[PDB]
Amino acid sequence: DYSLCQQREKLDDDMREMFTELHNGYRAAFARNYKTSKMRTMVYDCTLEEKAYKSAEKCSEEPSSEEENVDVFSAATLNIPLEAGNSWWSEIFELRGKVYNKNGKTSNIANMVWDSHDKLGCAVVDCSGKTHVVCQYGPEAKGDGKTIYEEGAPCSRCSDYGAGVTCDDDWQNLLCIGHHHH
Repeated sequence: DYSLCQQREKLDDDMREMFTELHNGYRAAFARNYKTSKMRTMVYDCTLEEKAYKSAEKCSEEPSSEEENVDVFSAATLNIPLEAGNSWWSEIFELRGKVYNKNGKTSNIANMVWDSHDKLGCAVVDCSGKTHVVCQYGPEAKGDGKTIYEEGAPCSRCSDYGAGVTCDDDWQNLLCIGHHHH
């Protein structure tokens, strides 16, 4: 549901969906291969999208807070969600276990697979001829020295999140989802 999002020049509902699906696929792959016990399903959040735009328009090439990812490019090869997603996912090679080490090498992948993250919103802007892609995540949790994900059977600890949260049959029963119609 993107009803609360406004018209953006370089982002539409299609791309919002592409961003969300890409992240959840990354998180499902990560949960199965690293055995993460409470990896949440992400849902698109139009409030985080507005936060992402307000931050993106500053045209920094670095994140301004722990829950922000930034990517900068021109002459893209892939579409925008894949160009950003792949750059951020590639940091997986610099991870060294479940503990986040703030070293400039893993901030994007850590935001994407932080187990308690369940919301994202993104922004696409031009800065002096380069595309900046920014995604903002929630809730706030990421930090140096903190545990990115707890380890164990997938979905075994969904109930840690409390009311209404169950294993998500939409994502191969690997992720945890909040109460919803389905």
